[PDB]
Amino acid sequence: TNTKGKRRGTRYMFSRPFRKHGVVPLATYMRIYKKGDIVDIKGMGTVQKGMPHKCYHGKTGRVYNVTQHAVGIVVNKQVKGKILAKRINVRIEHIKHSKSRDSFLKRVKENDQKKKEAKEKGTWVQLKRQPAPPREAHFVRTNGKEPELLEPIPYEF
Amino acid sequence: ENPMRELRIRKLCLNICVGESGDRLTRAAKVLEQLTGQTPVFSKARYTVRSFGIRRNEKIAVHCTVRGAKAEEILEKGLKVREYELRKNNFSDTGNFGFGIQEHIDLGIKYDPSIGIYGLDFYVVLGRPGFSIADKKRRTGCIGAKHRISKEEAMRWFQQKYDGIILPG
Amino acid sequence: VKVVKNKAYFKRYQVKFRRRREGKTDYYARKRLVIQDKNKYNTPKYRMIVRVTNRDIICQIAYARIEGDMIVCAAYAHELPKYGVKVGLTNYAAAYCTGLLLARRLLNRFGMDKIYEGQVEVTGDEYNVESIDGQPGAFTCYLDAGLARTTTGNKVFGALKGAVDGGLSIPHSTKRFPGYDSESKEFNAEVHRKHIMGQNVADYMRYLMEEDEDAYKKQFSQYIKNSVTPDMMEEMYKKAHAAIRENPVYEKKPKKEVKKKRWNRPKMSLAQKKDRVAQKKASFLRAQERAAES
Amino acid sequence: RRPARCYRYCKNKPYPKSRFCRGVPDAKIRIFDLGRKKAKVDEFPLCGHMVSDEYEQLSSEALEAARICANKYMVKSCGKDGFHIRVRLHPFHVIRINKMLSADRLQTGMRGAFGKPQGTVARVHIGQVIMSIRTKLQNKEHVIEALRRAKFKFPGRQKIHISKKWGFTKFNADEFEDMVAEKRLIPDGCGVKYIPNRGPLDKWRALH
Amino acid sequence: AKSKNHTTHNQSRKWHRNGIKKPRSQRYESLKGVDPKFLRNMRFAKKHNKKGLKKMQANNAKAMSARA
RNA sequence: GUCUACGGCCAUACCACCCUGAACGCGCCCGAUCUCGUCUGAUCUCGGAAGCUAAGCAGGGUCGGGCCUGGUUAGUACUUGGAUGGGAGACCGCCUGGGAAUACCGGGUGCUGUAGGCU
RNA sequence: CCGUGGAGCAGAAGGGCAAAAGCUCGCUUGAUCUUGAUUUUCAGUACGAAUACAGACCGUGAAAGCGGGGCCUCACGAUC
RNA sequence: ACGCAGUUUUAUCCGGUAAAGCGAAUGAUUAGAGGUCUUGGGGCCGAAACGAUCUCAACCUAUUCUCAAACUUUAAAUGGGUAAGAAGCCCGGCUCGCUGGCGUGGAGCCGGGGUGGAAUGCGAGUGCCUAGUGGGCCACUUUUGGUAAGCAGAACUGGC
Ligand SMILES: [Mg+2]
Ligand SMILES: [Mg+2]
Ligand SMILES: [Mg+2]
Ligand SMILES: [Mg+2]
Ligand SMILES: [Mg+2]
Ligand SMILES: [Mg+2]
Ligand SMILES: [Mg+2]
Ligand SMILES: [Mg+2]
Ligand SMILES: [Mg+2]
Ligand SMILES: [Mg+2]
Ligand SMILES: [Mg+2]
Ligand SMILES: [Mg+2]
Ligand SMILES: [Mg+2]
Ligand SMILES: [Mg+2]
Ligand SMILES: [Mg+2]
Ligand SMILES: [Mg+2]
Ligand SMILES: [Mg+2]
Ligand SMILES: [Mg+2]
Ligand SMILES: [Mg+2]
Ligand SMILES: [Mg+2]
Repeated sequence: TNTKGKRRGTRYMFSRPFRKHGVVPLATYMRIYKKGDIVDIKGMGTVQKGMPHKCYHGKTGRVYNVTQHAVGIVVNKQVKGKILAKRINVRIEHIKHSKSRDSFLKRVKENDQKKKEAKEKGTWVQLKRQPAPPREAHFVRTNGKEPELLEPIPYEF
Repeated sequence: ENPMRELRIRKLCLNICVGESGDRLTRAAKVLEQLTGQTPVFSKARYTVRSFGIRRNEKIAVHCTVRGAKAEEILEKGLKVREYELRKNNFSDTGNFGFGIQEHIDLGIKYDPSIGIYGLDFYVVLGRPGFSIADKKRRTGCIGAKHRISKEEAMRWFQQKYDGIILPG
Repeated sequence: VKVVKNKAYFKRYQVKFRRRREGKTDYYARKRLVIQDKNKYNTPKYRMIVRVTNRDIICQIAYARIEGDMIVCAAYAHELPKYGVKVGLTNYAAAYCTGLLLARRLLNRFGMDKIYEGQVEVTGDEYNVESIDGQPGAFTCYLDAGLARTTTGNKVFGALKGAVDGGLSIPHSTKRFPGYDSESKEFNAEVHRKHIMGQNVADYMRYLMEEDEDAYKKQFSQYIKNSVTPDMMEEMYKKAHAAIRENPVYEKKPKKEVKKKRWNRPKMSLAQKKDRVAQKKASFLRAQERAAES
Repeated sequence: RRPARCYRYCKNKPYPKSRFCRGVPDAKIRIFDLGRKKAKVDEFPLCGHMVSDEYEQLSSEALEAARICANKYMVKSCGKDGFHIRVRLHPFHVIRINKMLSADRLQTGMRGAFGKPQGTVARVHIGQVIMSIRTKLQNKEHVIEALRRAKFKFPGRQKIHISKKWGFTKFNADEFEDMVAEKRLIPDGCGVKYIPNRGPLDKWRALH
Repeated sequence: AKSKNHTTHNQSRKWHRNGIKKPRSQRYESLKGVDPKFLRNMRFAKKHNKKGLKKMQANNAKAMSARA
C-alpha cells in the first residue's frame, strides 16, 4: 500500500549532499573498470539515466560486462526467500572502487615479500594477521609528581 | 599624468515607446532611420496593461544603439537642443546619464507632415578602455574598483567636456 | 538600508570550478571530447587542442589521465621565424603552418616519416588520409577549438587543414573552411588555397598602397620595416612549408639556471601579523593620549 | 472545552501550524512581555526563572492564566514598571479532537479516525524554563511568591531557581559589573552585545 | 469481519529455520548477458585457438624444457 | 621565484577594499577589404602592434566576511543489551559498551601533472 | 550594477539542472525496423514502465559524440 | 585438508533516525536597540515650500525568545554490503573477424613456480514426492489513530 514504484523513498539518498551541486568531475569517468573488479554502488542525482534502484544503494558487487559508457555488475541482493546474484547495468557515474580488495592485495604482496625473505635467510616470520593481543606486563612511571587525587564534585544547578 | 584612463562614449541609446502598434510605431522607426541611417529594433511583452489597450508580443517600442562618431554627433545635437543644462539626478550611480528630448525635429531634420510630432529618449553611458572584459565570451572578469565610473567622475566629465552646467536644484 | 545583499550567500555559495571561474573551460563539451568509451580500458583519445591568443597561437596533441592531461606533442606560433616565417605570426597562413609543423613533429616523434606524406602540394581539396595495409595505421585525432565560436573562416580550421595535410587523420567537414559559400552549397577550393597562401591580405596591401599610404604606414609596420612584398610572400610561404617538412626535429634551448631572484613578495608570519595589530593598538592609544589633549 | 486530564504528556509527534494543518484556531496567548518592556540592562539586576521537572505539555490557556496571575501579583507588589516578566515558552503543538454525538449510536463510528484541531499546547522538556522575571535586588522574595502562585496553577511538579546570570543574558552576574566596563559587553536595549576579538579594526576605533 | 492486514512477524525465524544460502559455488562463471561484439571477438578467437596453436606452442614447450 | 596551454583535487583555492608587477607570456588597445554574424566591428571572425600595466591576471595585506582543521561544549544530549531497580504515573538512576552538534577560543588559506618560455 | 538558483523545466510533490536539463534561433523526425539480456512488481510469473547492448537505415554537429520519445519518479490492458 | 556460519575481529563503502541548530537556506514566531531611504497620519517656524524640525508606519543592520513527521549546515548508537587466497600471485608464448600510431589495449587458450595466509564452532553439497497451514494473540523496547481501553493497526525479539 506504500505504492511500490521506482524510488519512493529517495528524498535524501539520491541527492547531492552539500556544496557539490554542479557538473560531475571527470575523474569519476577516468577509472579502470575491468572485469572482476570489486566495486561499490552509490547513486547520483545529476545523471538520471543509469541509477540502478533504491535497493542497490550502498551495496558492493563484481563486474562481469563493460560497455561503451556504462558497466555491468553482479550484486547479491536479499529478498524474502534467499539471497540471489543479480545482473545490473549501471552507468559509470554511480560506481566507485572498493579499497578493501586493494588492501588485501597489498597484504598479499607484503606476505610474498616476507616469504621470499624467509626462504632466503631461513628465518620464520609468523605472517598470519593475529588480532589485538592482551597487554603485556609493562612498567609505569610516577616520578616527580604524586598521583593526582580525584573526587566527585557537588551538585550545582 | 593619467595613463590611457579616459572617459569616452561607449554607446548611445535611442528609444521611442508608442502606446500602440502599427502606423505610429512604424513612423517612429522611420524617424530613427532618418536619424541614424540604420534600422531600429522592436520591443515586446512581459506586461499587459489593459488600461489603454496593449497586449502580449505587440511592438510597443523601437530602439537603436549607436556607437562612435555618429553617437558623438547625436549627443552633440541633443545637448544643442537642451543647450547644455542637465540636472543632478540624471547621472546614475554607475556613471551614466540620460535626458531625453521632445520635438525630435529640433535636431535638424526636415519634418514631413505625414509622419507626426514625436519625441526621443537620449541615454548615454560612459566608457573606459577595458570594458570589453565583461562582454567578451572567453574570460568574463570583473571591472574593478579604481577603474569603474562614478557619480562624481561622470559629473566632472560633463563639466570638463562640452562645457555643461549641473543645475543641482 | 535597502537590500539584504550578502548574509548567508557567502556561506551557501557553491563555487563553480577553478578553470571555469578563470573562464577557460566549459566541461559540457569536454565531457564528450575527452572521455574514451570503456570497451578499451587504456586507449588514449588524442585531441588536437588549438588555442588562439593574441600575438601567438598554440597547437597541441594531448590525451587524458586521472592525474592530469599528458601532452604528446606541441607547437607554437613564435617559433615560425626559426622555421622560416619571419613575420605574420597570427594569420591563417601561420595557422596552417603551425598545423603542418605540429603534424610533421608528431610523425617525427613517432618515427612515421617516410610513409604518410599527406598533401605536399597545397591545393585546398578534401584530402582524407587513408590507412596503408601492412604498415602502421593513421593517427586518429579529434579537434578542440575551445570556447571560440566555430564560424566559417576561423583559423582553428586552418590548423585543422594543416594537420590533415601533414597527415593526421581527423574527421571533418568541408562546410566550415573559408571559401565555403553560405547560400550556394558548393565548396570552392581555389579561394581556400588563396586564403592559405595569404593572397587576399596581399590584395589588401595593394589596396592600401593604392588608396591611402597613411594607414599602410600606420599598420603593417613590421612588414614594411623589415621586408614584405606579395610576390616574396607567395614564394616565402611555399619555401617555408618545404623547410618545415624537411626538418621538423625541434632543436631545443639549453636553459641551465640563472640563480638570481627577488620578485615575489613572501608572506608574513603569525607573530609579525599579531605585532602589526599590537602596534596599531599602541599607536591608536598614543593618538587618544596626545591629540585629545593637544 | 475539554479538560487537561485527557490532553496530557507527550504521546505523539509534534504537529505544528504549517501548510499541512490549515485548520487550527487562534491561540489563547498573543503577547509575552508584561512589565517594563523597554527596560535597560542595568535597571533590574536579578532574575528568577521557573524550571520544569516533568516532561509534560503546557496549554496556552494555562500560560494565559499563569501570566495574568503573575502580572497581577507584580502590579500589587512592586507597582507598574518595577519588574519584567517574559514567558519563555511558546505554543506550537496542536492537539486534535474527535468529537461525537453531533444522542444515539447513529452519527458515525470509528470511521473517520483523524481529528480536527482543537487547541495549541507546548511541549516542555525536563529543565526547560517556563517563565523568567527580572527585578531589583530587594525584590527577591516577590519573584519567588509570584512564581509560587504560578506553581499552584501549572500542572505537575516544577521548581524555582534564582539565576546566576544577569537577567536574560547568558553572562554571569559576578563577572558582569567587572566586564561590561573594560572591554567587551556593550548594552543594546534590554539585550547585551558581546564583541569578539575577530573584528575589523574600525569597530575598535569606533569604540574606546 | 475485519482481519489482520499485513505483517512480517515470525518471518526471519522461518528464514533461519533452513539457513539462508549464498549461491557460493560458481567456478567458470556463466557467459550469457555479455556484449555481442565481445562475443563476436571471443568465439572466433576460441575456434582459431583450436585451429592454429600447435607448432609455435610445441616449439616453445620444447625450448622451455631445454632451458629449464 | 614565476607565467602560458591543457588539466586533477573543487572555496585552505570565493566575495569587498588597498598596495606591488622588472623579462617573456597573458591581455586592454588600433581598423573593417576579404571568411564572418549583428540595429551598432558592443559580441564572434580577418592582417596588425602606435601605447599601457588603468583593468583582467599574478603575488602581499585586512585584530575582514565565508571555508577547512583543532580544543571547549562533553563523556553532556543520545543509544545496543539487563534487572522481582525507584516512581501512582510522568519519567529517572544504575551495570555493560559505543558516543554527536551550536554558541566560545585558537591556526591556516592553495597543492600538484604534462608540454613550452623568460630571470 | 548586484544577483548560487530564491525563476523556469506542460501539469501534485520529491530529486536534479547555469557558457545547463532554463529562454531564443537553424535543420530534423531515432516518437523508425528487428533479435536477445537485465531492473522494477516479484512467486523472481505476466502487463505497463525503464536500462545497457547488438544489427540496418538515419537526424544534428566542424568533429567529438548525442538521439531509438518527454531530465527522472505513473499516466495504462490477458485468452477468444 | 575442502567448505559453512542469525558470531566476533581487521580494512573499505552506504544511510539521514535519536540528538542538535535555525545570530545557517525554507516555513513559523517574541521583544528591545541603532540607522535614517520611502510613503502615509499628527504638531511646530509661516502665504505655501523634500527650506527646516519631533513622533509614528514600513525598510535595513547587529541582536534576542520559542519550534518544525511531510525543515536542515552537522550528525551518533544500532545496522546493511564486500575482501580476509591453491578458483589466489607471478613469468613466458599463441589466437582474435573486438579495438587500434605502435607486438596498442582487452579477452580467451597453453606451459611452469612455490599452499603455514584473522578468531571461534561445526562433517557438507544436491535431487524427487507431499500433508497441514493460509481466523491469531500477548510482553520489553520504537511507534500510528483515539481522551483512554483487556481498543484498532505496524518493526525486532521471545512466549502462548
Ligand atoms: Mg560547444
Ligand atoms: Mg489473515
Ligand atoms: Mg561588412
Ligand atoms: Mg557579411
Ligand atoms: Mg574594436
Ligand atoms: Mg594597478
Ligand atoms: Mg591589468
Ligand atoms: Mg590573495
Ligand atoms: Mg575570517
Ligand atoms: Mg536502556
Ligand atoms: Mg553579472
Ligand atoms: Mg517540479
Ligand atoms: Mg544503434
Ligand atoms: Mg527517511
Ligand atoms: Mg528531534
Ligand atoms: Mg494430508
Ligand atoms: Mg480458516
Ligand atoms: Mg493490537
Ligand atoms: Mg479484534
Ligand atoms: Mg512457554
